[PDB]
Amino acid sequence: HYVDWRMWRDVKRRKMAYEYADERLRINSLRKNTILPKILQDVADEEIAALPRDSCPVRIRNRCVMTSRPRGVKRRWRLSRIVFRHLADHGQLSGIQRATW
Amino acid sequence: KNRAARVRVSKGDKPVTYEEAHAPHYIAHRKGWLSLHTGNLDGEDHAAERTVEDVFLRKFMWGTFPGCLADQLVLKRRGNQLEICAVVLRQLSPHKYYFLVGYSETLLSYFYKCPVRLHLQTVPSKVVYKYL
Amino acid sequence: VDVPKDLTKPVVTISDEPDILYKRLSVLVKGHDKAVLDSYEYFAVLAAKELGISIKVHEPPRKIERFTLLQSVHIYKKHRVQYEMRTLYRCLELEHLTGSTADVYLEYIQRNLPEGVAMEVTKTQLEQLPEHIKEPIW
Amino acid sequence: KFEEKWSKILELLRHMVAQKVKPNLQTFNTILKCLRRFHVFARSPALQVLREMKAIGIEPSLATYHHIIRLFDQPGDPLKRSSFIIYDIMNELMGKRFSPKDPDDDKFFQSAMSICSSLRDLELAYQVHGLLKTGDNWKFIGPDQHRNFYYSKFFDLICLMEQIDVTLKWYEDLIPSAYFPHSQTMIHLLQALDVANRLEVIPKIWKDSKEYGHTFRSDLREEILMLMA
Amino acid sequence: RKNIFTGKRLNIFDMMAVTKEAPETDTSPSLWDVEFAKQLATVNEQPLQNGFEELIQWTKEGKLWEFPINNEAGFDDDGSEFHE
Ligand SMILES: [Mg+2]
Ligand SMILES: [Mg+2]
Repeated sequence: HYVDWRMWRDVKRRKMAYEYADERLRINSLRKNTILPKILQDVADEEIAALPRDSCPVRIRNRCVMTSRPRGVKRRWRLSRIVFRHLADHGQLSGIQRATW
Repeated sequence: KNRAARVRVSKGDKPVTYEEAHAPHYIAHRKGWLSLHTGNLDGEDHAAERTVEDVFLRKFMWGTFPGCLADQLVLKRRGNQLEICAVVLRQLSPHKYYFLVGYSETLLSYFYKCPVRLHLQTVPSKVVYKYL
Repeated sequence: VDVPKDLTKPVVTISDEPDILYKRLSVLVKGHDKAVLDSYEYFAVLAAKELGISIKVHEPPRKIERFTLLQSVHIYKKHRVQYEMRTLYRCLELEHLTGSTADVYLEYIQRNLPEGVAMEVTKTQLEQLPEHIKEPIW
Repeated sequence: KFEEKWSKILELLRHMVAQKVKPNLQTFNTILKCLRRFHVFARSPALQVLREMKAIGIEPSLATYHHIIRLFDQPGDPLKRSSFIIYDIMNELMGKRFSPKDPDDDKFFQSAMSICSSLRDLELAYQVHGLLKTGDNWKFIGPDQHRNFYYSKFFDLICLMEQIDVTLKWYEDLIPSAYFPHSQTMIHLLQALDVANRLEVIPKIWKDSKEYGHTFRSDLREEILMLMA
Repeated sequence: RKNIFTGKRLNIFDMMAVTKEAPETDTSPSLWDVEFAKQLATVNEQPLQNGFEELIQWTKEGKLWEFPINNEAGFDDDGSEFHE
């Protein structure tokens, strides 16, 4: 019942990224330093590279939560410019108004 | 030409309410906001969550009181209280209004985990501000 | 004629523990509507005078956040719509009040906080030196 | 017969003392609630149960006096006994805040006000309503059916025994804030205006009658027209 | 001219030396005791009379926030100390 299949794929990416966040964090700490031996860091590189692709947080996309628009989104409200304006122009967004100066 | 939230001129037979008769550039000048909360103030959080809740409450009430709403809802938040002020018509019997009030307040309280109240003001007919 | 004869008053117990001393309470309210802050100021100030609290008021400079959005759903880049959010402030500064007086006043004005108005209350408490610091060990 | 039942009960109570079992409030409330059948035969025995509570240390609740009120409130002439029983019960309960102890505590005020109307004693009705207004005692008035019965008897007694200037103050304080009146209460109010020679208020009582759902009451419209004409 | 509280008594029972000096704190809540406690909550059951009583009721039930506002209300991180 999500807007489209692309939103459903991002929902699953956010879920899998949340489940592997602690593991990826711990493995990454082994790689992000010059203290541990290279032999141990090379093994950590292979370990984090073997985790599922959809656990990587860079693949998450901030889509409009009502229309799934992938661009033109305002992060504070998580709405696309078109949907945001529709609500703002009907006076349904508390404290938001047209700007003239 | 601009279109957003503008009821366009007609033959003089279209009744419009005060809210519908004002374009977006009159917000904060001649008309207030339909929802009041602290989410959009500087340094405040959770504006996104308050927005989704408002959009749902407006659709819920529209379909829960079908053909009864005579104007847009006014949503107010104080602390963790949620007040819903609606202007309805005088066509449904009072018994059905009391049923729907008790039903909607209870259902929304369990859905959003907060005390919800619904205040109804009845009017004999849709208040007309002008005929466009 | 139909008036209550005797009223049960809420029980206020005097404890044996000493009370907190607040040097200052800085109540900063934020809102979108200046008139609402004016009414709230009048209410909060009148409430403080009746309870015997010394209070001052001033208005920090407002903040206006503006941003721009495209006007058309498609192309027409050189045509935008600009929006803003206005945050107006009012600062109530209360001085020399105990912890019990601060709990009553804050509860009274926080419950009556109008919709669309947030509050940030900064409390400056007075404390004595810890006993370990009053002298060096050696 | 009563003597046979009263002999068995006194045997259980003596058994309860042989087994080292202490009676509670419900032990004496059940006795008083079960003696309601015998009425006159159980009037003096019932008062022995009350004095038995006070001595032992059990404090009578609102239900204890409700059962004594209903026991003495038998159809007949209440002036012989029911007079001094309610007068002594109110001197004991005067200025007391009550707590819920027995399931039948929410039936006293309905019973106490029912006798005040039978005795036609307005000073006693003010003491009953005064006790209902001290502290949180107003929550013992009972469900809606009991609340309407309490105010119907209370206001109908005001219209009868109270001055019309004070009657119209209670009329504004109680209706509709406290309860909605029965069509017979509007007729008792008109009969009070007639006795007071204040008929300029009749048009107001008709306006209020319609606002209380008595627009199509035959007995009411005939009463109003007869007084005016 | 005789008060009702003066006269004969049953004399079957005896004055409690003192009320139960030590209670049964760990008494089990049998179905008979849990149901009799609900019959005592019904004798004081009345509809809310004004807006203050609705706020008082919601506060006792836990629906309404307690004032003055404490942003940490209901959240103690397992009673941990700062040195942990
Ligand atoms: Mg990206
Ligand atoms: Mg243009």
